[PDB]
Amino acid sequence: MKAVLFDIDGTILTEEPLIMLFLPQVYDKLSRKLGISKDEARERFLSEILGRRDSYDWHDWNFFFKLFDLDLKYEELLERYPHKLQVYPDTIPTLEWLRDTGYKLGIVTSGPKYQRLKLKLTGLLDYFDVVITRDDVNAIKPEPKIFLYTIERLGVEPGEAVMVGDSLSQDVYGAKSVGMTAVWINRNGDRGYNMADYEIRTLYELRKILGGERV
Ligand SMILES: [Mg+2]
Repeated sequence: MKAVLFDIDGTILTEEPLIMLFLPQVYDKLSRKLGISKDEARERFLSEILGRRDSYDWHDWNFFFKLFDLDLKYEELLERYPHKLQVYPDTIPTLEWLRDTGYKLGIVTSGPKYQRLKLKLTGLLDYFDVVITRDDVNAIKPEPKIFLYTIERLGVEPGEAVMVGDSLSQDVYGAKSVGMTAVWINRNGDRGYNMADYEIRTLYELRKILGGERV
């Protein structure tokens, strides 16, 4: 192997604490705006998200803010509350080890350009040789172009790359479809459907999968 590619959300960090902080503010603003209760605003907001799953737009918080004409920008929430982005303890030792060993490191994410800001705010950005978001290729995983553009920029072949992520449909199916090795990270005891090449609970497990040999 010559390169390891990473998903962001649920893989190297989680934005769930930020979500828990801003969702009540969304429900408040939605309630004010539409003349409905906060509980009904919650229903409408979450319903719209559910209705958009498996689509391009599902991946962008700003899409949902804009859809309801709310006075919120996800970039501003990120800048204001960066401590609500939680980096998993297994992330930095693994990136350090991979970088030192000579592996090229990439990001492949279906989220929009603010995904790069998330990496900067969590001190993760500089580990990666290339970072590709939905907004860079106008596509989402598992579309082949988002994977292929990333490895093109890294200068490696698909068979020389490993993809690591927490989505069976985006990450595992997407990576395998273009000839990469696919690792599924399963932090919460979910069902794997017998798909990925490897299934791990933390990124520390990549050491025993890849071996210690320098690239
Ligand atoms: Mg993910």
